[PDB]
Amino acid sequence: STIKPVSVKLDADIKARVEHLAETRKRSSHWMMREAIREYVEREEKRE
Amino acid sequence: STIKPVSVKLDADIKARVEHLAETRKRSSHWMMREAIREYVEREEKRE
Repeated sequence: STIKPVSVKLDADIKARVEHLAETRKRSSHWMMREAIREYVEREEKRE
Repeated sequence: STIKPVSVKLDADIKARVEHLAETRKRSSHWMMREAIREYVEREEKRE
């Protein structure tokens, strides 16, 4: 399967807090946004 | 500047389920990705 790059407009406050958590959990800020989106659809689709 | 456009590499499977969920609730797929990320930091920051 291929990958689709989507542009997400984030405010500077949320974007900075996402980058801080990745350094403290040795993750990458790009990986956590994917996991944030992935868990969002999984939770909300099982409620439909 | 408090507006930063970030590119998130999403696979076609997650990219389609986010847009489908967005069509069924009339909020844009872009709005849910910002809310998906926002809830991730808020939940994970209270775990630190």
